[PDB]
Amino acid sequence: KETAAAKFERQHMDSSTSAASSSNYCNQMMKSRNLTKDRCKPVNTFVHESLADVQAVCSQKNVACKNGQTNCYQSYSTMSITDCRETGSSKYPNCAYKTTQANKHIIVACEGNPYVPVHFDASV
Repeated sequence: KETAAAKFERQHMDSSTSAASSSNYCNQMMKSRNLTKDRCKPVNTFVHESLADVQAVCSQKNVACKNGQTNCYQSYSTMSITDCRETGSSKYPNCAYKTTQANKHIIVACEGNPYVPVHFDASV
C-alpha cells in the first residue's frame, strides 16, 4: 500500500514552511499527517527543506544508525527542522505536543533503488 519513501514524506517532510509555523504547529501536523491515529506518536521531527535537498542526504556522510544498521547518512549542512514532543497533559485521543524549531544536521536511513530516505534517525 504506502511505500516506505511515501511514509517518510508523510511523517517527516514539511517543505511548505521555513520553520515551525507556531506553538500549535505540532498539534495540527501530528493530526493531519495521521500520526495520532492509533496512538499519540510520542516524538516526531518535520524537515522544512526541499525534498531534493533531503533526498540528497543519502549521498552524504555515512554514519551508523541507532539500531546498528549501516545505512544512515548525516547532512553536511544544517537544516530547518521542527521537533514535536508529546506533553504530560496529552491523553489519546487529544494528543498534545510541544513544538521546538531548530537548525541542525539531520540523520536519515536510506533504502531501495532508487536510494531514498525511509526513516528519520536523529538530528545533531
